[PDB]
Amino acid sequence: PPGGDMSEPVTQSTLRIVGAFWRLDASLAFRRHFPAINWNGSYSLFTSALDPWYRENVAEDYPELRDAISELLQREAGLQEIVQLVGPDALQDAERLVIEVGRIIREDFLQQNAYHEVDAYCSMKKAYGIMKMILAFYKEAEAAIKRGVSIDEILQLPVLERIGRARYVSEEEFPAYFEEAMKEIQGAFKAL
Amino acid sequence: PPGGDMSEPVTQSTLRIVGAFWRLDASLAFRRHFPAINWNGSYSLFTSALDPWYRENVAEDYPELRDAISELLQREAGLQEIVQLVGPDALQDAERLVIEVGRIIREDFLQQNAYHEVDAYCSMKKAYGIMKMILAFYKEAEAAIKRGVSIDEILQLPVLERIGRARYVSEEEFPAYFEEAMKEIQGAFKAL
Amino acid sequence: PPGGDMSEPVTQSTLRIVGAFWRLDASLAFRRHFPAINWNGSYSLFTSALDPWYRENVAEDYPELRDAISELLQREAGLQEIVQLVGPDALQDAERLVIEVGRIIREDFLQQNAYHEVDAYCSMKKAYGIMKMILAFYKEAEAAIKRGVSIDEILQLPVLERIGRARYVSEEEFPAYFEEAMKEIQGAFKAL
Amino acid sequence: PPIDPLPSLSRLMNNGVGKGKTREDHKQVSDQLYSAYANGVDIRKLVAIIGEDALTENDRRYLQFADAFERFFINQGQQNRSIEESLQIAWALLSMLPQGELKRISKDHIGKYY
Amino acid sequence: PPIDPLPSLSRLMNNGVGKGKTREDHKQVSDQLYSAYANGVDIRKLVAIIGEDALTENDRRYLQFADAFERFFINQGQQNRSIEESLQIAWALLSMLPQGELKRISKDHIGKYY
Amino acid sequence: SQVSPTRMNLLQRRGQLRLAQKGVDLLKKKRDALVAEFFGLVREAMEARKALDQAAKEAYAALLLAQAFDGPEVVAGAALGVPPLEGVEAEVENVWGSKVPRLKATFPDGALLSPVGTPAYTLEASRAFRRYAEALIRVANTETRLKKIGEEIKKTTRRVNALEQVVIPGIRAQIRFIQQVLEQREREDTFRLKRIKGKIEAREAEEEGG
Repeated sequence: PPGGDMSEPVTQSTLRIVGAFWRLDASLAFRRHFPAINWNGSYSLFTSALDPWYRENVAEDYPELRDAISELLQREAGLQEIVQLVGPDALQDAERLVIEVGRIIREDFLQQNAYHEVDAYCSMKKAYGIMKMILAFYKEAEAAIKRGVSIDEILQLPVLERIGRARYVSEEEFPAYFEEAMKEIQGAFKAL
Repeated sequence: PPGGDMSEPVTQSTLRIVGAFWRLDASLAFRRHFPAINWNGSYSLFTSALDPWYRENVAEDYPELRDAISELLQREAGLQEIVQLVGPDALQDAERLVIEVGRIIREDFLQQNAYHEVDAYCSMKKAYGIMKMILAFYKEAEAAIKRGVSIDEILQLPVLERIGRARYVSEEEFPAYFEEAMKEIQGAFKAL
Repeated sequence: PPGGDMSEPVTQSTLRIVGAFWRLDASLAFRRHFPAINWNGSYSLFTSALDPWYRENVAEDYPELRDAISELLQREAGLQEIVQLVGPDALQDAERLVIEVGRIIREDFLQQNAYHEVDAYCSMKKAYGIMKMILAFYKEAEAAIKRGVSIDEILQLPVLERIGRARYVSEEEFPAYFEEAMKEIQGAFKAL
Repeated sequence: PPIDPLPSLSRLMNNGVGKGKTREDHKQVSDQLYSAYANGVDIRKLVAIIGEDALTENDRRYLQFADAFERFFINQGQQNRSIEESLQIAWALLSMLPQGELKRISKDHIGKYY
Repeated sequence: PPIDPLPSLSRLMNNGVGKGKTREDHKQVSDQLYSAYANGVDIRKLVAIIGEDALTENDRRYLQFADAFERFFINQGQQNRSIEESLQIAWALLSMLPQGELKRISKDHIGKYY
Repeated sequence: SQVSPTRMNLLQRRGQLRLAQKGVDLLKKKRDALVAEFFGLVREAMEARKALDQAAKEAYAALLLAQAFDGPEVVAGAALGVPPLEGVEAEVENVWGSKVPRLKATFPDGALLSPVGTPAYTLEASRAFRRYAEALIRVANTETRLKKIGEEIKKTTRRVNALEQVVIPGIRAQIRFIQQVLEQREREDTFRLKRIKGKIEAREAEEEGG
């Protein structure tokens, strides 16, 4: 932005009525994000005409899997506000469910490096795969916690580390990597 | 003004030049009790110099009523909040007293209709007796709690109803209703 | 400051080029602390070129002692912050230690009477003396209070009051407290 | 379309319509769903910020109100509606709620439609 | 008249008066009231920060020094008051904190003005 | 000294209000819920208490001199009728001010297992043991609740004070300062802009007047 403000004409008139907007901060990109995107502040102005092509070419449940990731990623903002308010101090299971999930989504999934071909570079099956990896683990956490399994013990699993090893894996390897990991999800969750 | 702001010229100039500001609140309005004038956000610096000329022409005890009675709203504003959250019955008999008088001020001396033309026509003599009765009902309320008179029967007196029927006549039936209404307070705290 | 900020060019000329700079505050001025120096917006570059002349005439036990006073109000800052987040009943003996050192460093060391002219002029003799008084208290107080004597009791002792006379004293009344109180600080505070 | 709770209001809404021109019950139904929607927005995220160590029936039911109010009432797809079908939705959802949480609509109107 | 000299600054206050130019204890009771009163209102700040209390027994005296200064001294109507009537009675309101060793006053007007 | 930006930051201080103004709306009826239901437990607490207190002491106080060496007897003969170290039933409990542990006084206490003393007062005294164990649970969960609500109160009341002092009017007053100085810059704009125009008209008046 020329003025540092984005309320200025030239920004809105063709640089924000555009097909996509991603905002950035200075301490955003410093952690390990390059190129960064915001978690909340990024919306998509045209996506409702790009769904056909995504359905057919990529995966037929792909407009389902991106809306269900973003849903958490952006609802997290709900909690961000109460932090900067009185602060949440009511640790509850359904509480710390959103918190820790979303956190890892910003730590490993928005942290991508355009410097390596294992932290970035994506084809259909890699872009497909990762985005379902998280969903599943999250899904299984939802029904885990409901019985009375603490989020502490979910954190100290080796499956937390698998999502942590889903940004140092190549596209080629990606296929067989994902096919082995789907079993470690269902094992270390349903059973407990 | 566009916000309600004072950093716009028009407001911060008028503000000293003209001595009175009459804010109405949206909440105060929505319940159907008019006027809806928010008192903490209204003021009239005129009142000072008019206090001579008020009592001179209107009525002798007229100023004496206004200034005195306004204390009701002040100890009611910070009372409703979250101090009578637990019901008024679990509070002191001096903090109860405030809502006992509170009934007459809110159903008599603040309720009016712009749909009914027999109550909206008001004048000096009508408004003056209404404010007056609520002084003479605090003087008898507070003598009620000094004798330990129950807050079940004071809230069911005929006395309250006797105020209510005298806001449904413009000023014609008002004189005769003040003959009966005044003395009724007098013999309903003395009938208990 | 025109705007009350030093961002305006008429104010940043003593902070455009570097040297020393002092920070005088309104809030200090109100209780009538003369001078109003604050250690939150003042630096000096004659702390790398008065070190020679100090240990040539003044003392070599001075380039250290001066610093050892500044750390006092360094550590008061970190804590002052937390005083405003939660009271002195959340903070321990050792917390309040450097807080009520800080107190005498300001009560009797940031206030100097403008109607006693022997505090409107000082000398090195006045300097080094009263810097060494505090040295003792600290270094002693770290062991005194480690015996579980709560800061409450040390507030009631006469020991504070005697050191506190330092803005009503003369310079010809300077050997009255110099040698005298020196022994009483290290002496009758570790027994009593 | 996304329309806020208390932040949104249209300055005129009853001087172009009357009773039986947009239906008679409309009058008080129009100022129900203002105060009735606006109440669920106060616990539409607070259900674990008020813990599971105090939870009441009334406000709980006011979460379920919201979810069905945004799904069915606000959104109605690109499918067409009329005054009478857009009124149906409002009543139906309020039917979960008791008579004791309905306060902005008269018993007269309730004796027409519930 | 409401008078709050919390962020005030009186530049001169011992010049243009002295002792015997007004009264003896005028020069002394100048700064006294200031900080006695000041530190009254100060308490009400930090009590509420940590629960609803934070007060000590060396607080209960400064606390009431702000009530004592309140409607007794600040409130007066439009009633003329001499420098005598003011300072004289100011010292009986300086009998709410233990006398003799006061912040700006010492024993030189204590035993003379009660 | 150190001062923040004034047009980058413009965007954040408008958003300060959206977070703040809306934020404190819901803060009000939030804490009110927990404190509302709390009252119930305080009233209800004394229910069993008053009842079982006076029949607890009843037998107790009417025995000391006949016994005082049969303390030994009741503890000995007991088969796990009194746990001296960590016999309590400690409970974990999540609340606003994190994991605070609570607990209930539930251990075996026993009833009419005492011999010697005074034939009638003994038996009675042993029966009284129910009215220790049981009653103490009441206070075990109501007084502990008291401490949980301590946290709540402190953190809470802290925010009220702050809000009404430094917070609200301070973040208000910031806008003003911002606004007025950026606006004021555009004084210099106009006076120059004027003078720029004066040059354009003058130059063409050195074609039509000189």
